[PDB]
Amino acid sequence: PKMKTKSGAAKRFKKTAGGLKHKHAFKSHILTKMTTKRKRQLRGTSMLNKSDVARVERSLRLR
Amino acid sequence: QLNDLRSAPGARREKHRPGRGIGSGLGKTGGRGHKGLTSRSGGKVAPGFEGGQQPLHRRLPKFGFVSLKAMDRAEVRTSELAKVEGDVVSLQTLKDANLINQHVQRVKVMLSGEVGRAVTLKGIAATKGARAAIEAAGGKFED
Amino acid sequence: ARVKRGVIARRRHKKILKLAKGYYGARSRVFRVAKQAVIKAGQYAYRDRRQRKRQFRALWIARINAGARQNGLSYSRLIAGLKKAAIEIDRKVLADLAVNEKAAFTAIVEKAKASLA
Amino acid sequence: QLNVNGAQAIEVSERTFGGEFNETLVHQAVVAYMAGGRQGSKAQKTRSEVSGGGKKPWRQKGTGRARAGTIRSPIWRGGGTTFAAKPRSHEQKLNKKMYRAALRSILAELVRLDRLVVVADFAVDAPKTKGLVAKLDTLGLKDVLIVTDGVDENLYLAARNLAHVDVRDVQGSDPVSLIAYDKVLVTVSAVKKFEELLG
RNA sequence: UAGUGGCGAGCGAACGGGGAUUAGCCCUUAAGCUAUUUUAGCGGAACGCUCUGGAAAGUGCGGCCAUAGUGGGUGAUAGCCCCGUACGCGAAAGGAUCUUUGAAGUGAAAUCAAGUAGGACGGAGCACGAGAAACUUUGUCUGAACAUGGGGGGACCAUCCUCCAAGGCUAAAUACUACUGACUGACCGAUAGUGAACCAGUACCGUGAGGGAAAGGCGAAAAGAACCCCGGAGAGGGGAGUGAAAUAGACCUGAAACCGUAUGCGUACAAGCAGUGGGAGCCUACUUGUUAGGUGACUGCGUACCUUUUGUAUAAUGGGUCAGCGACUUAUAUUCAGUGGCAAGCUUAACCGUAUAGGGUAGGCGUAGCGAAAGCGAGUCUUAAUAGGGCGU
Repeated sequence: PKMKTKSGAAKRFKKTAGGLKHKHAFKSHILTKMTTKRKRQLRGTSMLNKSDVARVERSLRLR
Repeated sequence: QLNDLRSAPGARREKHRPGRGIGSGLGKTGGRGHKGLTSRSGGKVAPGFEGGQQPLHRRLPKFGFVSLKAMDRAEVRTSELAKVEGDVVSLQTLKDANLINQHVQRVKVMLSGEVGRAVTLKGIAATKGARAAIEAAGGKFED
Repeated sequence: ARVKRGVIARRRHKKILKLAKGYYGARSRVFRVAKQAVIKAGQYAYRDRRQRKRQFRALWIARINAGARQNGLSYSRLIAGLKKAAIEIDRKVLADLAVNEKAAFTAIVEKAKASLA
Repeated sequence: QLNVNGAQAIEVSERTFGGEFNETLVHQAVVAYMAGGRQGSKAQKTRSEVSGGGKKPWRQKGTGRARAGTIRSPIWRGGGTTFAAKPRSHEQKLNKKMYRAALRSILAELVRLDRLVVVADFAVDAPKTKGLVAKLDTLGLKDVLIVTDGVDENLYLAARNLAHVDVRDVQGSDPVSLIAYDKVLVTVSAVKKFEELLG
């Protein structure tokens, strides 16, 4: 199959049947500043935004 | 008559040739525009490249793990139990009726419709809602 | 299937050099000059279909004006004289009656003077 | 239904014969057969295979002539075709089921146009061409496609020289020759086997 | 895909399935064995009158051949005029391939394994860039147990499984074409196709290695012009003869730019992208003038084309004109629309095949999700959650 995916975006984007999951950023290595309201609202696993879909679905070889 | 027949209207189109005339609409540039990268031979922007801003797939954290053991999993809907023959749903009986796969060991059965006939599951382990259907619709769940 | 374009190129060249005959020197015989003088002579023929209508209207007016001064008016008071009444006659057929049918023109002019305008 | 010239009405299944004539399907099937692997062997050569041409003739700047870098280039004299064609295959893939629905649809309008002559049995005796010419004079036919399943060396050695008469097997019958060859001559064995193939 | 990777660009397995092909044996060294085709040939069937034509294969009108009817070429279009086309015979003599066969190698045909396994630094090959790094390798330095041993199962260790390392031999499926021979083409048709249809790797250009062109066609047949007149005793013409045709004459057709010669109409007091709108007169034809064609005195409006650009008549770019060639293609993967097949199911890849049919369902996509994972399932994850909320039906 002459269509190699990228290896990075296959490790930051799992694919479910309701879009693409991804972990939130900014949560490492300086954490004694931030208020919890900000820590517990970056703990989940969001789904990807619509401006970003057709950019990633070319990096992952879906197109 | 081979002199007669032709396809449906709209089924064939005719491959517009860029670079011919001025009346055709595609002349002298071919839909590219003017000077720049996406106007030249091999004007391929690399996929995922943004221009110099840090791209999406190098800002977000790696978070996966791939176990090993879903390489041996499969599952069968309750509706497909009427697709084997011989009414003994073994492990190999799902393979020769090519309902599952080769090289699959552990199989479940989940609820997806009525079964249709009384079969004896053995070797495979259904969910809670599935075994409430098979035990009522004449089947027998042994091992 | 190699196609050689030496025979359908020639028909399109002779079709240009037919429209461009009667021209001076090198505009009627070589093709990279005779293509410009066929397009340019088509723009002039588009503009001058409008300017034809302006060069006769300005010729009809200046013939009524000369013929109606000899009887005793101007042009501009004659047109107000005919449209006080209702005579409804073009400029094209007044300037025919000015030259050829001169006695019928005088029988028109006297009625504009009776219209007193 | 089907009127054998001898006698008695073989009365076939109307699932195959007497179907609706989809001709968008048939046009796709005769196009894919007819472009089935042609012999295709075109062979033009590019900028990189022509003999020689590997130095700049006349220095970049300062000469007065336009910038050139190779004597063997598409702008020049015998330099090279700029998009040369190397050999390649021509083959569609229609389907198994889609090939049969086209075959079943030309075999309905073959019946509705009376281009189909069903006979009891067609058997020549000696491999001699003038014997078969007389036997086609009985049915009143010339330019015939003969469709049978028992293609015998009496029948095959004849009509390798006849001008418009062609003999085939029931699995060698392709969707071109059933639309060419104005009248088709089947036997009562071959109408059976269309129910084993097409249903 | 798991992995590997300044975890960047990227590189990328195996296990398991489906096929093609179908043998295993043992000591170079304890003690070795290592019946056909082919280069030459031969036979090979079926047609007559009638028109036009320089010449019939063509127009007509009939008949015959066939295991050979889309070949070539004969004064124009030939199944039946000529050469050939389907099957057999072969061959003094060589060649090769299968055999017996001869020797010997092709080699059917006995063990086994010490500076060896492992180890320590330094490198390679393993998909695997010191990484928890297994395994194979060998440049330097070392070093075992005797098949009651041994080494493998991706750091490592116990338990189970599975194989005998330090000696050898092997057909088939496979890769290739400078050289042949048949055949075939939705391949080229002398600026294309080999650089090369022509005496081409030649002429020429280089001290050399090396580079490297341009160059086809009279007619069915030379019947290729006896003889006369002008000319330098020539070159070239004018006749005459051949021919269906010499404006087919040493060459089929024969265009454009370029150059001329005749005939008509306009131009020697008038200023410019040379045309367009109106328009006198003259000419030649036709019924004789709108029946049409050719010139255009006079006069109104009018600063070429392309490309770059916020704008070009621009004193910005490019072009001496003509004739030939000269620029969005292919292959393999994948997404969206158009039109089709079967439909909770649709479809096969290699490979077999009397071979565009048929077989081949391995594999893929779907019919169910949520979760990092085990796992549980019309729900599941987070959570002390059964509360809320995310995703899903």
